[PDB]
Amino acid sequence: KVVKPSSLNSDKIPYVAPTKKEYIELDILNKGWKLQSLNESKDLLRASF
Amino acid sequence: MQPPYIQERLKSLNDIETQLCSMLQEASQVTFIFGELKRGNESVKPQFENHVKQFYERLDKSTTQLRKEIQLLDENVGTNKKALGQDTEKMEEQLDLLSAILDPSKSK
Repeated sequence: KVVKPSSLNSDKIPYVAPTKKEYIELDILNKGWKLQSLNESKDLLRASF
Repeated sequence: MQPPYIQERLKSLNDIETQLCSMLQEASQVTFIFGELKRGNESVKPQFENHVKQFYERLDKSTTQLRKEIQLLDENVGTNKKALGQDTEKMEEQLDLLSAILDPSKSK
């Protein structure tokens, strides 16, 4: 009822030029959240056991 | 009481679930130790090998013994009945009571 649906149309945008800046931090911080997940994994398993 | 064979069968089964409980407990300690191993202290590193080896050897032989029990089930096949004599034994005891009634020197 809001609108006749033709809303989403294909479009093109270029990929941002890569560098050392963001991937290394992205992956080390992913390491951080997965070390977190390992910690809560161990804690939950200990509580369950 | 039950014949002995059933007695050692139930003892072996009880040993089986106690071994399973020990396996679960050792899983708990190995999960515990891996956490600090990931933390970064290498002192408890030697204990890790021992814990893993004991965990695996506890997991294996328990299942092996249970397999032996299930195998025993295979050859144990072929290897109110009491009522057939029940009245008789009742009969016996009743007459015994009469004897106690019949002799006044034993009613003390």
